[PDB]
Amino acid sequence: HITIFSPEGRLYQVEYAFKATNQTNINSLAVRGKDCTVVISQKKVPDKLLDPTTVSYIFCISRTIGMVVNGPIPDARNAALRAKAEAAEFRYKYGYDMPCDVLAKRMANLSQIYTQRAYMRPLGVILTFVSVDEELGPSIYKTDPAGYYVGYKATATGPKQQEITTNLENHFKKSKIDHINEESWEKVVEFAITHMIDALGTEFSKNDLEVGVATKDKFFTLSAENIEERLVAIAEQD
Amino acid sequence: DRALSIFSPDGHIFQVEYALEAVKRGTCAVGVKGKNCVVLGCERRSTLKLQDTRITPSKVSKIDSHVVLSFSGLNADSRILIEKARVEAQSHRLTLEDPVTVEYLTRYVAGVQQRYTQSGGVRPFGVSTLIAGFDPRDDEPKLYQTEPSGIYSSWSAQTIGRNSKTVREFLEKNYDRKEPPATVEECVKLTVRSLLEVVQTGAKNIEITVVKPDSDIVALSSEEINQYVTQIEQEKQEQ
Amino acid sequence: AALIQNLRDSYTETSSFAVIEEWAAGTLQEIEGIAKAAAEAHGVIRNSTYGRAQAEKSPEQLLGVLQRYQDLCHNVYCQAETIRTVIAIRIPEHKEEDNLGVAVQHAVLKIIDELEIKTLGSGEKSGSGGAPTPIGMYALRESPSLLLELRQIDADFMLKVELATTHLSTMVRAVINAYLLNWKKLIQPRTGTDHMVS
Amino acid sequence: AALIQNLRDSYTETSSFAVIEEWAAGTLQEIEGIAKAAAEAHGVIRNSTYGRAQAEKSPEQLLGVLQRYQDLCHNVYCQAETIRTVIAIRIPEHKEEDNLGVAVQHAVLKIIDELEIKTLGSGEKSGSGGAPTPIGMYALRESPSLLLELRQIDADFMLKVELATTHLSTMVRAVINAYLLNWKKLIQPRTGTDHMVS
Amino acid sequence: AALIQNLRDSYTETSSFAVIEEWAAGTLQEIEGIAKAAAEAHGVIRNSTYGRAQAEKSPEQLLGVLQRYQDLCHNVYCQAETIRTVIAIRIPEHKEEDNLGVAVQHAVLKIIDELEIKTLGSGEKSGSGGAPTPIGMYALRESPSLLLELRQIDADFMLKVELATTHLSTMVRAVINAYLLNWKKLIQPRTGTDHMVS
Amino acid sequence: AALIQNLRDSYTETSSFAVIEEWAAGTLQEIEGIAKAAAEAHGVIRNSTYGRAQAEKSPEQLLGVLQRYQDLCHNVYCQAETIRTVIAIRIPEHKEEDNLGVAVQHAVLKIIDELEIKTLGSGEKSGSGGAPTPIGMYALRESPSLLLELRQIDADFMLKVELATTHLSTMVRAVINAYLLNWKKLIQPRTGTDHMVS
Amino acid sequence: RYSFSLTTFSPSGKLGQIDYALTAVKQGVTSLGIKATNGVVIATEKKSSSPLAMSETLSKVSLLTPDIGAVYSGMGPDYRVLVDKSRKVAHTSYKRIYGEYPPTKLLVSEVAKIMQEATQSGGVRPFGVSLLIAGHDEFNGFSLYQVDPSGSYFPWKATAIGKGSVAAKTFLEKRWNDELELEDAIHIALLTLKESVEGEFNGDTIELAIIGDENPDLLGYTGIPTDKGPRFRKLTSQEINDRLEAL
Amino acid sequence: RYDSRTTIFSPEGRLYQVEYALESISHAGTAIGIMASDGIVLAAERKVTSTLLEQDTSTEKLYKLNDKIAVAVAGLTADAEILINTARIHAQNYLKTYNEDIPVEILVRRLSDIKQGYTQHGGLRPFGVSFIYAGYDDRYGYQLYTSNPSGNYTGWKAISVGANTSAAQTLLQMDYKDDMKVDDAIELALKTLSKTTDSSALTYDRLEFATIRKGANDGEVYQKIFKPQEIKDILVKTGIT
Amino acid sequence: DLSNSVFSPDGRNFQVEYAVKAVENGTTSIGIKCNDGVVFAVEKLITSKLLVPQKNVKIQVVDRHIGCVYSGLIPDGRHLVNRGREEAASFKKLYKTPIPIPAFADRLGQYVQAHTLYNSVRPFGVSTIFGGVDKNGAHLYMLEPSGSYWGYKGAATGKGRQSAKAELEKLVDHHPEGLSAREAVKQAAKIIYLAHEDNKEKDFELEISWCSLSETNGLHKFVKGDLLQEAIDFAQKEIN
Ligand SMILES: [Mg+2]
Repeated sequence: HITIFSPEGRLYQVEYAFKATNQTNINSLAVRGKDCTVVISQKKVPDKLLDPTTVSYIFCISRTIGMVVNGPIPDARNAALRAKAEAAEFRYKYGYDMPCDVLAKRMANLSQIYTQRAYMRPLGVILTFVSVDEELGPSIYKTDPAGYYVGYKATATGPKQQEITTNLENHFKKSKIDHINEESWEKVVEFAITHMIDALGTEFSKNDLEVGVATKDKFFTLSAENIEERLVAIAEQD
Repeated sequence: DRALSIFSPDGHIFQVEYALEAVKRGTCAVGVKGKNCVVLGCERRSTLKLQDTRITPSKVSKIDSHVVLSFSGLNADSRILIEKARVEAQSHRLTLEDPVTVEYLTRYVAGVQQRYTQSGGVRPFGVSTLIAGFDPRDDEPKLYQTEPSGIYSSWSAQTIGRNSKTVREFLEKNYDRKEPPATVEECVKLTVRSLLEVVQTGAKNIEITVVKPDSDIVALSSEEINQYVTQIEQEKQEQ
Repeated sequence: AALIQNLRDSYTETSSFAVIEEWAAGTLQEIEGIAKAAAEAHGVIRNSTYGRAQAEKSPEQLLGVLQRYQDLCHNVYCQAETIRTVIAIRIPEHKEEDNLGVAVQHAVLKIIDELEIKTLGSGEKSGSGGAPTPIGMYALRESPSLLLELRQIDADFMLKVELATTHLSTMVRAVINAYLLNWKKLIQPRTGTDHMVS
Repeated sequence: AALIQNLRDSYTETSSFAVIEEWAAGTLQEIEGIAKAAAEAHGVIRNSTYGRAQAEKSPEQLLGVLQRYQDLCHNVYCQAETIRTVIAIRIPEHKEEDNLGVAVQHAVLKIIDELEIKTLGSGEKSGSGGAPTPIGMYALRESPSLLLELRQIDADFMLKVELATTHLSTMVRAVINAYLLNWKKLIQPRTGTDHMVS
Repeated sequence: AALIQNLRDSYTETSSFAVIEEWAAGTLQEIEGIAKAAAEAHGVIRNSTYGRAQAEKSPEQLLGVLQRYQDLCHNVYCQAETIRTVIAIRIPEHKEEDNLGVAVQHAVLKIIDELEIKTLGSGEKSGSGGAPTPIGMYALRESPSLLLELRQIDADFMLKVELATTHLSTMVRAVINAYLLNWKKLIQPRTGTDHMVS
Repeated sequence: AALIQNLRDSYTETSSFAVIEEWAAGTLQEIEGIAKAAAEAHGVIRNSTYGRAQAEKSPEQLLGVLQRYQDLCHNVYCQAETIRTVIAIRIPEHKEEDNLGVAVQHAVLKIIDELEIKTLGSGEKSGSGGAPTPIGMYALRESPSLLLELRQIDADFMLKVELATTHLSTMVRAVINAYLLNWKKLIQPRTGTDHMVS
Repeated sequence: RYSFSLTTFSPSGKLGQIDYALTAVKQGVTSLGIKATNGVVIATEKKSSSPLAMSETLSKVSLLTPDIGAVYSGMGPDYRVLVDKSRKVAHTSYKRIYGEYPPTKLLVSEVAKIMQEATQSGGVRPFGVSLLIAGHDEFNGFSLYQVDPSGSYFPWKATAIGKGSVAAKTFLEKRWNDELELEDAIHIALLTLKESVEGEFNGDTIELAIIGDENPDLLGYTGIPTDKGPRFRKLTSQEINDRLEAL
Repeated sequence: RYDSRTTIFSPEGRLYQVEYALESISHAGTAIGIMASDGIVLAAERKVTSTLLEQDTSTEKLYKLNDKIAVAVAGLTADAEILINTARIHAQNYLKTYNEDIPVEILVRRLSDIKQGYTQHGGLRPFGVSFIYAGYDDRYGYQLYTSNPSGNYTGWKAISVGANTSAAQTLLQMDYKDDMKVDDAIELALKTLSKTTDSSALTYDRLEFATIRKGANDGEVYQKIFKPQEIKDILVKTGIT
Repeated sequence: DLSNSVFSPDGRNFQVEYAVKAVENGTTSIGIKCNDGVVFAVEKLITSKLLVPQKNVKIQVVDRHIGCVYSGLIPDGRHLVNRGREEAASFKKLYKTPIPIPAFADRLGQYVQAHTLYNSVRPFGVSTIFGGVDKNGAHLYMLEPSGSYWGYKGAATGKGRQSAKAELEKLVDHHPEGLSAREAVKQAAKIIYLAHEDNKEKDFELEISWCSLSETNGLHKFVKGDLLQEAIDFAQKEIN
C-alpha cells in the first residue's frame, strides 16, 4: 500500500504494477536478424464493431526505432508519446539520431524518478524497443514499470513468457550463436512466427497477428496483406 | 477532538489551550508598577549548578532602551520572539523616527504568537509574557501581558508560570488598586516578598530588574536583592 | 487443470437459479401449510384452556399437530440446505478485491443460516412434547396444582406451536425477499469484464 | 541448517496436491455413500411413524444405520485431517508481507475446520443412540405417553441421520469448490520472483 | 546489574536451539510411535464391532491401549513444555519497536499452546475410560440395549484413540514445520546492528 | 498535602527492587524444590501402574506428595503477591502520556497474574485428592472396572502433580526473565527530566 | 507494526523507514572492495536473470572519474541514475570551479549530500542502495568508502555488503595485512567472492574493476606532460579467469 | 494527544517528538569537554567499530569549526555534517562583514536557532545531534557551550554528553578546581572517560581528542586536533601500557 | 481500493471501474461512420412537460468539422470538450490545416489519461463518441474513463448499448460497403428508439447531427428541420 518501503524494502505498488502489464492478454516476442530485427505480438480483435487499422501494440517512434509493449493501451500511448518526443528533442539538441539502448535509459530513468519522488503512479506497461544502430547493429532492449532496462538477444513479454522463451533458448544452445543466422527479413519473420506457433499449440490467420521489422535505418510496421504472404511462405517448407 | 485547526462541539481549539499548559510547566515571572516605576521579578531554576556563573542567560531582556520583557515557558521558543520583537522595534523607529509605544510593541508580539495558530503545519509558541516600560516622552508606567493564543492585556501587576495562581492571590490583597506603591524602594519591597512564596529561601533564586522613564533601566545585583530578603524577614518576625 | 475444472463444472451444473427459483416459488404457496399449522393449534388451546381436569391417557389430536409441525421443519430445512448448497458452490477464489459480490453471498448465508437454526430449537419438540409428561403422568399418586400442571403442559405446548409458526412465516418471507433482490449477484459475484482498461 | 532443511523437505515430500486431489476426487463420488445413508433413514421413519406400539427389545435395523453413519463420519474426518496436514506443512515463515497467500490457507483451514466439528456433534450418536433408551426401556413398569416416547426416540434418531446427512452433503460440496479454486495459492503462497527490481 | 545479568545469562545458557533441535528431531521419528498407537486401536474396533454380547469383566487389551496413549500424551506435553521454556526465556524487553521478532515468538507460542491443550482433553481418558463403566457394569440387574451400550462404550473409546492420534500427528508435523522456518527469529528477535546510522 | 505524601512515601519505602530481587533470587534456586516435587510423583506412577489390585485403606506416600505440592503452591503464591504489591504501589498518576512505563507495569502484572491463577486450579487438589475416593472407596460392595478405577484415581492424581510441576517451572522461569529485563521501568516509569525544553 | 513507516522518531530514537531501506541492502547482491597499499580493488557478482539477456550491457562497477569508480548492492535502478547525477555534481560543484577533478573524500561526501536530500523530506523514499566507492587523489593517496541511504559514510580498508557479508567480512578480516600489493588483493578478492556465489564463476559472470595506475594509452592524445591517464581499470572477461589459476 | 508529528501538542504541553530525539542522544559515543583557566579540552570515545576501519585521514566526533572554535558531535552522523557545514559558512559571513572573528556565544546561538526552527514546523523533523562547543573570543575569553536538539544552549564549567553521561557526569563533579590547569584536565578527561566503558580497556584507536590554548608567546590562539600518535603516547603517560 | 492512483493486489484501478459504472448508468449515445462523413445521435430525456423542446443540446461541434457526443456525467463531458476545443484551435493557429481526427483523439485521450495518474483528481466520468472528415476520409472513435479509445464502424454507450450494438452488427453485413449518407441518418433515428425502451414510461426527445463532403460539405451540421422529421417517421414505422 502507497509508494514508500515495506518492512523488507520492496514497496509492492511497483510489484503490483507488473501483473497489470501482463493482464492485457497478448504475447510479444522479438529476435535479431543479421541486418534487421523482428518482433511478434498477437492481434486479438474481439468486438466485431471495431476497426483493425486502429488496433496495434507497436508504434513508429523514430525513423528507425519502433516499439512494442505488452500492456494496457491508455498507459502505452503515454509512454509512446514522451519517448517519441525525447528522441525528437535529442536529434535537435545533439546533431545525431538517438539509438535504441539510450532511449531505454532515460526511459527507465524516467520511470525510476517517478517512483522515488512520487509525482505520479507508475505506468503498468513493459516497453520493448527495437532497431539497428551503426554502433551496435541489431539492438534489443526492454524496460519495465519498476524503472529498469537491460539487453536481450531476443525477448518476450506476455501471459505465457517462459514457454516462448525456453524454445528459443533450446534453439540457441544448438544454433550456438547469439542471434539468427539468415540474410532476408522475410525469412527471419517466417522463423519467429514458426517458433511462436510451435510455442502456443495455436494457429494464426492473416489478421490474428501483429509484427514489425527494423532494417538498415528505415523501420516499418508489417501490414495486413504482406503479413499473410509469410504464412504462405512458411507452410510447405515446414 | 485534539489536533487543532478544527472545533470542538462546544467551540474549543484544544491545542491552543494545551499550549498554555506549558507556560505553567516553565519558570515564573511577575511584574509590578508604581507612579514612577515598573519592576519585573523572576525566579532562577538553580538546579544542575556546575556551569559558569558569568555568561549563562537571565530571563529579563531589553527590547529597546526604554522597554523590556520577560517570559516563562519554552526557552527554546522565547528567544526567537525576543529577537523578532527587537527587530520590529527598530524597523518602526526607522520608518517613523518616533520610538515605539509599549502598547504597539505588545500588539506586534501578540500578532506573531497569533500567526502561529492559523496555518496548518505550524505550532503555537509555548510562551506567555510580561512586557513593561515607559512610552516616549511620557511618565505613565505601562504593564502588559501577552499569551500564546494572541491576546494582549494591560495589568496593574500580574504573574505567569508555575504557582502563579498562589502569588496572584497574595498580590490581590496587597496591591492597592486605589493607590499604587509610591516609592520605588518599596515598590520593589513588594514584588520581592511576593516571590518569597515560591523561592524557598535565597536571593540566589530571585532576579529583579527595574525600569524608570526616559529610557533608564537597571538590573539588580545579588546583595542588593539580599538586603531586601533581610529587611523583610525582619518585619515578618516582627509581624 | 483439465480434469480439475470439469469437477467444479459438473457440480455447479447440477443446481442453479433454476433450482432455487423453485424453493422461493415452492416455499411461496407452501406458507399456506403454515398459515394452517397455525389455526390448528389455536382451536386446540381453547379445549385445553377449557376441558376441566381428568384421569390421564395420551391425547391423540395433540400428537397429530406436533407430527404435522415436526413434519414441516424437516421439509424446510432440507429445502434451505439446497439453497445453501447452490451458493457455497459459487464462492469465488479468495482474495482482497471484487469482494462486493462475495459479501452479498455471505450476508445471505447468515440469514439462511438463521432460518435453519430456528427450525432446530423446536424441530424436536415431539420427542420432547411427550418427554416431560412421562415425568408428569408419573407421580400418578397425588398438590392439586400438579393435576393443573398437566392441563398446562398440554396447552403450553400448543402455544409453542402457534408461536413458532407465527415467527417462522416471517423468517421465510424475509428470505424470499432477500433472495429475489440479490440473487444475480449470488451466482455472478465478479463480472471481470473490466479488461476494457488493458 | 543443512540437516534442518532436510526435515522440512522430506515432510512436504510425503503429502501434496497429488495426495489432496484424491480426497476431492475420493470424496467426489463418495457422496453417493451419503446420498444413500440418506434414503435409508427415510424409509425407516415411516415404519416408526407407523408400526403401532410394542413390548420392547432393541431394533436391529436401526443400529445398522447408526453403525453405517458413525462409520462414515470416521472416514471423512481422517480424510480431512489429511488435507489439513498437507496445508499446515506449507505455512511460510511468519511475517507482515506476502500475506495474501497465507490468508487463503487460513480461510480454507477455518472451513475444513468446521467440517470436522460437524462430524463430531453426531459422530458419536450410536453410543448415545442407545444411551437414552436404557433409561427409556427401564421404568419398564408403567404415562401411556412413555410408551409413545419410545416410538419417538426411534424416529427422532432416524430424523437426525437424514438431516445430518443433508447438511453434510452441502459442507462437502462447498469444500470441493473452495479447494479447486484456490489450491495453487495453497501450495505456492509466496512466489518471490519479484527480484526483477534488484 | 553485575549479578542481574548473570542470572538471565546462566538461564538462557541451559536450553537452546541445541535443545529444541532434539524435540523437532525426537518428535520427528517418534511419530511412528503414534502411527502405531493408531493401527492398534483400529484392529481393536473390529473385535468390539463383532464379538457378540457377554457377561462382563474388564478387557485387558483395551487398558493396554489407553495406558500406551495416556503414556504418549505425557511425553509430548513435557517435550513441548521444554520448547515453550526455551522461548519464554528469550522474550526481549517490552516496548513498541522491533516487535517483528517478538511477534513471531507469540504466534508460535499460541500454536504450541494449542498442542498442549489437545493433549489434555484426552490425556486423562483412562481414569475416564473406566469411569462410565462402573456405572455401566453396575445396574448388573437388567433394556437389552444396555448390554449393547457396553459393547459400544468399549468401541467408542477405541475410536477416540484412533481419532485423537490422527489429529495429533498433524498438529506435531505443523509445529515441526513452523519451528524449522522461523527459529532464528525466535532466539535473535532484535538484531540492533542498525547503529550504522549514528 | 504534607501528610498525604508521607503515606505514599512510607509505603513504597517498605518494599522495593531490594525486596523483589530476593524472590527472583529466592525462586531461582527454589526451582530445585520443584525439579524434585517432579521426580517424586514419577517414581510413584510406576508402583500404581504396577502394584496389582487390593482391598483398600488410604496410601500414606501419596498424601506425602500432595502435602508437599500444596505446600509449594502456598509459598509461591505468597511470594508472587509480594512482587505484585511492589508494583501496584508504583502505578503513577493516571493520565494519557508517559504511558510507556505504565504499560510495562501492566503487561508484567498480567503475567504474574497468570502465575497465581495456575497455582489455584491445583493448589487445592489435596482436599480434592481424597474427595473423589470417599465416593470411590464407598460402593465398597461391588463392575470389576470400579476396582481398577481406584487404581487409576491414584495414578491419575500422580500425573497431575508431575504435569502441573512441569508447566509451573516454565511459568516461573518466564517471570524471572521478564522481571530481570524491564524492572527499572517498573520502579521508574516516568523520568520527567525532559524539562530541558522549558 | 509500530511508529515505523514515515519520516519520524521512534520512541527511543530510531528513525523509521531508513532501516527498511538498509534492508533492501542486506537482501541485495553480494559486493566487496579492498584498499591495498599501491592499488584498490572493487568487485561484485553478476547473477544473470536468464541466459537470454546479454548481461554484457549493464555495469555494476561504474566510472565516476578517471581516478574513481564505485559499486553497489541492492536496488539496481537506484544505482543507475544515482551515478549520472553523481558524475555531474562532480563537475558543476567542483571541476567547473577548480579546473581539475575532486579528491575521493569530497566526491563521496557530495554523493552523500544527495543521498541525504531523499531523507529529510516527506514525499520521497530514500535510496535502496549502499555504494562502495574506491578512489585516489594526489594528496590523500588511495581511498576506500561505503555510503548508506541514510546519507552517512565510512572509510574502509576492505569490506562487503549484501547477502554474503556476515561471512565474507569474516574471511576478509582474516586475510588482511597493511603491505599487500594490488595483485595480492585482486587474488584475495576472488577467493572471498568464491564462496559468495551460487551460479557460476567464469569471466562474463563477475563484475570487477580497480583503481591502479596511469594508462597513457587510453587517453587518445599525446603532447601534454601533466595529463597522463586514468587509473580506473575495469578488468574485462578475459584478464579474470586467468587469475583463477593461482588459488 | 500522543506521539506523532512535531506540530502536535500533548494535553500537558509536551512535544514528545522532541523528547525522543532529545533522548536519542543516549546512543552516541561519550563526548566530553572541560574548561581550565588556560585551555579547553574536548575528549571523545569512538563507536561503529570492527577491525577493518581507518580513521586517521578522517574523524567523526571532533570537528574544527573556526580557527578559534571547535565542537564535539554526538548524534546522527548524517545530520551533524549539514549543520556543521552551515555553521562554518555563517561564521565566515560574520568575518567577511565585520572583518572580525565571530564570537562563540553568537555562533552557538544561531545554530540553536536552526535546530529550534525544525522544532516547530510541519514537513520536517528535528536534528538528532548534541554539541559541545569549545572556543575563545576576546569579548568573554574562553567558553564552553552546549546544545541539544531542543534548541537550547548552555554555558558549562565542564560537561559530557552521549552515553553514560550521568555516571560520567558525577565523576567530574568530584575532581574539579576552577583554575585546574590543562594537563590535570587532559588527565582527568581519561580518568572520567575510562570509567564508563564496555571495551575490555581503553585503546587509542577508538578515541578522539583536541585542545585549545592561547598566550603571550603565541599572542593569539592555537588549537590542536590530536593525531593518532600523540594520543597512543599521552595515554601511556597517564599510565596505560 | 478507495484512492484514484493506487493499484489492486493484482494490478487494478477500481475508481476507473466505477467511473465506467457511472458512464453506463446515464443516457445512451451512438455514432456511425458511413460513405463519407459520420452521423451521431443522443437521448435527451423529457422528465416533465416544462422542458422547452429543441433546446438543451447534448451534442457539440469542435472547430467546424467535428461532431461530438457522450453520456454519463454531463458536466464532465462539457469540461472535456473545452480542452478539446483549445487544443484544436491552438493547433489550427500553428499548422494552419484543420486538425486530423486521428490525432485529436489522442490529445483528448492523453488528457483523460492524466486523470488516472494522481489521487488528488477525479477520473473522467463519461464515454465519448465522435468523428469528422479531412483529406484521408472520415473517422469515428469512442473514449472511455480509462482513457483507452479506438476506431469503430459505429459506437455506443450509456444505458442500453447492446440494443444499438447488435443493431449496429447487422448493418455491417448487409451494407459491407458503408451505408448511404442519407439512409445513415434515418437509420440512426431508428436505432435510438429501439434502445430507449427502459425509460419507456418517460417520453423523450431525439437529437441528431452529421458530417459529409457531399451532404454537409466537409462540415458538421445539426440534423434539424425537414430531413429530421422523416428520419423520425422512418423510425416510427419500423417501430412495430
Ligand atoms: Mg499519487
